[PDB]
Amino acid sequence: CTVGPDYRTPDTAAAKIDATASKPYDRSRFESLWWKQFDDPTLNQLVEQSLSGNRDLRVAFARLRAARALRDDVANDRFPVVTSRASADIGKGQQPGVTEDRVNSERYDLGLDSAWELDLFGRIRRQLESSDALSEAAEADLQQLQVSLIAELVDAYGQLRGAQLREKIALSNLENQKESRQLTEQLRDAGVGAELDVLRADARLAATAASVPQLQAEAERARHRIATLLGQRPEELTVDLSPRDLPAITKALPIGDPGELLRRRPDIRAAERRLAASTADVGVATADLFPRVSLSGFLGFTAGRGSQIGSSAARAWSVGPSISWAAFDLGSVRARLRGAKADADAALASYEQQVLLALEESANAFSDYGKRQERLVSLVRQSEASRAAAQQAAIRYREGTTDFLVLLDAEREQLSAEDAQAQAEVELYRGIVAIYRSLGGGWQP
Amino acid sequence: CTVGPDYRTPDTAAAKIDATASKPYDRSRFESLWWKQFDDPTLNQLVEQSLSGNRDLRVAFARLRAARALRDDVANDRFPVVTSRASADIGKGQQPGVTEDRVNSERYDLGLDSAWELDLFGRIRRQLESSDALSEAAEADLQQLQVSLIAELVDAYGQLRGAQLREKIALSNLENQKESRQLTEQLRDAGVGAELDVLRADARLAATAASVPQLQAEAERARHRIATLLGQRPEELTVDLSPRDLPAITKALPIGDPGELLRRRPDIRAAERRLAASTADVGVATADLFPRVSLSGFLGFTAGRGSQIGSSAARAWSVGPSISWAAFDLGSVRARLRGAKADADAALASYEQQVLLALEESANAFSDYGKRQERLVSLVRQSEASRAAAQQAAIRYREGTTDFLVLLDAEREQLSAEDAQAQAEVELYRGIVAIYRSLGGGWQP
Amino acid sequence: CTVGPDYRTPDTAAAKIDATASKPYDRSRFESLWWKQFDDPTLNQLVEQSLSGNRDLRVAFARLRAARALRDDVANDRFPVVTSRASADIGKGQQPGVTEDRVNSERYDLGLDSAWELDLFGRIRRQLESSDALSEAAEADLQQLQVSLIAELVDAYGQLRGAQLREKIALSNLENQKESRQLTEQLRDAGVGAELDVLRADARLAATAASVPQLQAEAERARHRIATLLGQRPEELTVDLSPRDLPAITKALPIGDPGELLRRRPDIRAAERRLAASTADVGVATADLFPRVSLSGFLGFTAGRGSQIGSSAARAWSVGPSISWAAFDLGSVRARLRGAKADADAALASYEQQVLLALEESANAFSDYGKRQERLVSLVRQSEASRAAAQQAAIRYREGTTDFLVLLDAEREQLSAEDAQAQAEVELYRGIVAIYRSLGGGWQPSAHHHH
Ligand SMILES: CCCCCCCCO[C@@H]1O[C@H](CO)[C@@H](O)[C@H](O)[C@H]1O
Ligand SMILES: CCCCCCCCO[C@@H]1O[C@H](CO)[C@@H](O)[C@H](O)[C@H]1O
Ligand SMILES: CCCCCCCCO[C@@H]1O[C@H](CO)[C@@H](O)[C@H](O)[C@H]1O
Ligand SMILES: [Cl-]
Ligand code: NA
Repeated sequence: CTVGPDYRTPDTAAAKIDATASKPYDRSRFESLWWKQFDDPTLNQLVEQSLSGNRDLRVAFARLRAARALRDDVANDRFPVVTSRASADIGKGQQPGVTEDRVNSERYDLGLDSAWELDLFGRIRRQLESSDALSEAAEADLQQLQVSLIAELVDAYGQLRGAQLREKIALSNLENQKESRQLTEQLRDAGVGAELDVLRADARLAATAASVPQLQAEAERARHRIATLLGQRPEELTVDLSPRDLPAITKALPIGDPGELLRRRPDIRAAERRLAASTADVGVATADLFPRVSLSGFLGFTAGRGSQIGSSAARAWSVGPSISWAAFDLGSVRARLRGAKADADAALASYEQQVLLALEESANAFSDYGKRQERLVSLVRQSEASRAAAQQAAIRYREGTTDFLVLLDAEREQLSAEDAQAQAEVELYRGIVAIYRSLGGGWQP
Repeated sequence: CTVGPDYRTPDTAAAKIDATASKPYDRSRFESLWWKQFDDPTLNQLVEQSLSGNRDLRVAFARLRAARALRDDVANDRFPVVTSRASADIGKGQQPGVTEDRVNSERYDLGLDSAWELDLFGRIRRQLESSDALSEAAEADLQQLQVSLIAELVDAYGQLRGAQLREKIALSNLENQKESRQLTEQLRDAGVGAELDVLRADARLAATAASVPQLQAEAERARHRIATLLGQRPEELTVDLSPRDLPAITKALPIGDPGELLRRRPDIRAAERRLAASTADVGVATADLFPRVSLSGFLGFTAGRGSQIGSSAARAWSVGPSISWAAFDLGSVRARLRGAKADADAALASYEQQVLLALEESANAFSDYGKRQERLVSLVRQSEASRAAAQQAAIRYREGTTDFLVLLDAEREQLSAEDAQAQAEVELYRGIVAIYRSLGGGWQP
Repeated sequence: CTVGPDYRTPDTAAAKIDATASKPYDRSRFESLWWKQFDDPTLNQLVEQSLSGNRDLRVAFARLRAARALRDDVANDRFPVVTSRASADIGKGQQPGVTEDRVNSERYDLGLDSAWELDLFGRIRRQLESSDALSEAAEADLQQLQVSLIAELVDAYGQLRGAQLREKIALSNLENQKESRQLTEQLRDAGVGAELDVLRADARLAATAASVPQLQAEAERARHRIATLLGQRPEELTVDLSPRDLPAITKALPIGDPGELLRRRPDIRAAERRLAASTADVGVATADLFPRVSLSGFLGFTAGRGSQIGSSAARAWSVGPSISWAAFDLGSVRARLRGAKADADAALASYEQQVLLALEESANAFSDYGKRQERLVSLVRQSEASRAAAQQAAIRYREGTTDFLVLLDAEREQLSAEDAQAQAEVELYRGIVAIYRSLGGGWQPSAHHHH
């Protein structure tokens, strides 16, 4: 008898994402070490350091150890608990029933105490089933944290490279705008120009120069996130983060069969294990509806005179079988069973919410990424056309055939176009991170 | 007797919102089913389905069931607790007081055990007062969750419509700009234009084209959000969410008396019930300064020989009145009572914080909504003037009385004004959501 | 004897912020009342009201009271627990090993019951040590809340002044825009202008006018945050928030020595205290490897007849010494010890995480502050050049020597540059707030002899 419900994993349908039978994706294989596809040795080294150094990941390993330990304690309860004891009871007073004289009472005991719950309705088995499930939930929390940390770290490296790239674009445009300002001064100083042109050229220059330390500020915050993610102090970063291009993936993304994502994601597995544990805890409570059968025991020495402890004349053994049942207090037991039942329903609903959220995340990740590819195509044209316009406009302002606002406006748009394209490239990179995060890549899978 | 403080609900003054005596608002009625004023049957359907499907709401129902179960367990402690038992003590050794010969010894017992706490100072009455209040707190948490879920979902629908409206504005402006690009080519080719016009028109068209998939991406995210809020997978959502106009409310908003808002909001009642519970708990702890009167009992059979259990010559009864009092351990009792007073002071301050947060949310929503109405008036005027500007610039550019930049800039401003007016209409719809969430609209009794 | 590990504070190296040996910072002093340097008596009153009224600070202080009361209860376990009792056992049945007759049975007891765990391996001393350290983690949680709340309140005052500043600038740019609209109309009606000029000037006015109620909305939301942070209802604010300038500190920033920052941060002390409690808890579990020794007792009266209770004839006493040891259940004691040790690893690891997060907030605050100063320099220039361009473009438009677009564009850049400058001024103010928050400003570390 192991009473209560026997847990079965819910019959959860595979994820279905149609968007993935398309050019951008390769369903034939899944890459577990998904970040290496960027081909960036600096990134690969950040990730390896993270996995040895991160303090959140280290808390999660410790919690996994703690959970195993809880389990190990509970598993002993299937066996008699045999402890040691030496005690005495000594006093003087009446002894009602026997005498109204005040007489000396002495008693000495030395030996083994035994306590055993016979697990006839599986109360104890259910407890262990529960702790086993909680131990596996802790393993899966640890794996999720790994998935989460790697995505966060790869993502922050993206933001660093982005700030760097945008800084480079700001300073490149700042030189075009300085050339323009210098031309407005030259034409003004040769008597064929205007202060108005110079003032507008100064203002635009100053706007562009203002963007530079803001972008450097962002890059620094990203260096500092990266250091914390690595388990390192900000000034102690080992890995060199001097600018390099934003990484890129050429090939179609190896995403495997999107219908395996719910099986691969550890957060799903962790919530499924919590549901398993909770379901076993209904069994624990269900056992209290039935009688409890216990078996106490003593083996050693009992004596009225302390001097005899240890001798054959004081040998003693005792056995204490006991059956308890709640009887008229079954109402209380039923209340606790309803408690355990409500908690298992909370756990199932919570499991289902995790599934739903996981499907929401992957549906977003794939929807975003398709759309971000399309957007980038339009941004690349915008940048090419902008540049060509700003070049033509600079020529014509020099030659006297267009007003300064034509060159100013064309310069503003070139900056705006180039910067927007960079941001869109960063988004694509981060969209890749989001896809692999939502698929549960990076724990070993 | 019932020791400790008698709980009284704090005398919290009514919310006062002076800005509600304006024209935007109707204080003569409150609509509970506040979203139905949008007259959007698709919205109505979404809300009804989320009330049966949402999984966070299912979790809260189950938490309520858990709390009622704790309360039911406590309620039985008012009465003698009567369990059943069959035990035996079997052994061989000395029997101190009686003999030093190692003898066989047997005791059998079978019957009913009684444990009764007389509760003369109302310790148990107070325990039940606390558990009852907490069941009510769990019921209020459930209702605050409905309020928050319905606001979240109405708001997401708004965002979905917003992105659909903005995609529509972007595509409409994309056509105007495509007509402009074709005009620059045509005039260039006919010999009265310039490559510099065409390049610039190419860049702006691409910029507008680029916005379209970003808007579409956002529409897809809001759709996936709605699906999870309904308790559905993204691909199972059957509700037809193809574009419709952003809903609007043309009559003054029925907001009722804003002095009722603190009584309506379930968050406030949940924090009030937690306060009532912690106050009962002070009662529990205060009761331990006084003696505890109890009464134990046995009714059944007691025998020296297993043979006799069940027979008349083994009938036994037993009664154990007991009075205990902490005496020199009152330091420990006083320490717990201080603990309980501190907890009740936390719960009081936390209730006041919730009140002040509710008034803040409420003050923001009204202040926001008034300003978003005024702001929209100016944006409507901006959009009108801009369309007329763009219209005229296009006539003037075709005719040869203005330069391409004038037309380019007027089209930029048209898009920018139109898009901004759209975002402001979306803000207004969300302003209405914020108002009703802040008044505690939309929960079931 | 006290068993298990003896806690030593980690040897945590000092923070090193190279960037702070610079002209913007004065490392010779630290002001713990860091907001007073803005020399803004309105702000100073907000802060004092907040400290009297804020409800979250009351919650945290009440949690600290409860933690100390818990610690006081655990402290009593080092001594005999002596309770009092009056009782009886009355019945009818057999009495095994005595008679098989159903006899009447009566018994009365009255006196003191005593229970004592003799704390020979320090189980109870370690419990008290854990519970004291958790007390301390609660004083420090409260102190970290106060640092956070002060920073949040000062930051919100800044946003409020920001929003008032930007509304002033929008309104001022609106007046220039209206003068320009008037001119497009005159030039039109005098046969030397264009309807297209009037139309674009109207679109621009409406755009600028649109921004005003949004800035007012922002300012209202800041007033309302301020009120909740003071423990006040939104319409009952006691401090007048009518527009004033965003405060400034011209003096170089008194930041002390950056290698003192980890000692000044209460969030660090809290996490360190939880690590100390958790290490004590290893001790608690270690003590269960060893025997437990107890002494029970009774002193009072025992009798078979009720009337005799209280008299000499019925005096009574007993003593009940005891020693147990887990023996064959040692594997359980060991599982719990492995568990306690795992929890201590977890705590050391959170303590270190908190240190790293504290160094990241500090690095970011100093980094941002420096960059924000540089940026403001360029934005001040933008504003100066834009204002002058717009003045000139107006002269030129009036002359018949530009399309209106030259003026319209110069007026947008003037508003856009001034507004950006005001935003950057707000961001510098908020950067100051982020520096002080990261350094653990806003509480008194020297109080209570530190510990
Ligand atoms: C009237 C005299 C009776 C004589 C009885 C002798 C009791 C011996 O006494 C016992 O001796 C043992 C070693 O032999 C010890 O281990 C015991 O602890 C001790 O109490
Ligand atoms: C077991 C014998 C019964 C002893 C009962 C003594 C009754 C105690 O009496 C109570 O003691 C408290 C002292 O802290 C006070 O707060 C109460 O006001 C007082 O009435
Ligand atoms: C660990 C021993 C606990 C001592 C109780 C101290 C009670 C008050 O604690 C004080 O609260 C203030 C805010 O209310 C903080 O500014 C102080 O730094 C803090 O010590
Ligand atoms: Cl982190
Ligand atoms: Na009960």
